[PDB]
Amino acid sequence: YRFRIFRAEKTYAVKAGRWYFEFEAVTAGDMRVGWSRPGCQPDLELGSDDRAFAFDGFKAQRWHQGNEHYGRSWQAGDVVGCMVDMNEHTMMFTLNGEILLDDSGSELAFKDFDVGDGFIPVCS
Repeated sequence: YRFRIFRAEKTYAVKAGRWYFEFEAVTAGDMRVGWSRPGCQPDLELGSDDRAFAFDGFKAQRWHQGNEHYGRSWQAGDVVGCMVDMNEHTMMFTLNGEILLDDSGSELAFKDFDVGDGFIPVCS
């Protein structure tokens, strides 16, 4: 028979040189990391405006006004290095020492952005 945003002090903004910092994540959930301007919203999407340039590995996408598939995803217990060069306006991301690649075969993530008043590290 409801994401949380974290950043540094606005006075620590940079306008020249090469600046690099690390972001470790023991998990692989919703996490974005990048560089914002000292006017970015603490409640808006990290990067969805002209005030931040980020990267989200949960979908392997660089984050700007829109999303573009960039790099690869991470896993539990990984690190990512952010580098920003202001003399040439270039941002780069390295997942565990491996430089991320875009679809056009270029290691560069963002290019040709105005310095404005500075770039501060930011995570979400």
